[PDB]
Amino acid sequence: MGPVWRKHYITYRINNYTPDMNREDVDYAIRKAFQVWSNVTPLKFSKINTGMADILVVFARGAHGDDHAFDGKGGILAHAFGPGSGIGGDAHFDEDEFWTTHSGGTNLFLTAVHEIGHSLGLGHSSDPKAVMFPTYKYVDINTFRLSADDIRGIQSLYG
Ligand SMILES: COc1ccc(S(=O)(=O)N(CC(=O)NO)CC(C)C)cc1
Ligand SMILES: [Ca+2]
Ligand SMILES: [Ca+2]
Ligand SMILES: [Ca+2]
Ligand SMILES: [Zn+2]
Ligand SMILES: [Zn+2]
Repeated sequence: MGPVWRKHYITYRINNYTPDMNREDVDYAIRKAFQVWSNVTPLKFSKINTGMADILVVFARGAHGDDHAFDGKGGILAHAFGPGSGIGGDAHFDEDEFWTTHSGGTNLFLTAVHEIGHSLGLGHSSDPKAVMFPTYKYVDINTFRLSADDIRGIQSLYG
């Protein structure tokens, strides 16, 4: 298995906020995305507002300091680093996308669930029902669930 957090208590911080959405709606999407994974593992997530966090959530465009520049509107939507110090764990969202609460543009919650999966150590899935399948597809958020493959994947890393 690839890198995992060697602890079950994991912190996150939102570095900055997309102007595409209201701040409250970003906070909500991210909280809900962590909750998806917390609900199927022994992992506990704590949001910090200031200071050192394990998982930094970042909205940025183009070349943004890591060796993985974004590519403008479309194409790559987001990427994340597996567990580790510093940039390890961090989840970055391409600001050249239009982030949304809904089925228009790119749904932040669904994208964040996938990215946090990477921040926890998951790779891509070959199951098209898995959130870790590497194509963005809107699905009804109120009825969203991890697939059996996503749960196998994350439980193989933690618990
Ligand atoms: C549901 O969340 C997704 C997040 C990013 C992408 S993506 O298209 O940017 N992409 C990059 C990636 O996997 N980042 O995590 C896949 C791809 C082009 C292989 C697709 C789906
Ligand atoms: Ca980090
Ligand atoms: Ca892009
Ligand atoms: Ca944007
Ligand atoms: Zn990046
Ligand atoms: Zn991915």
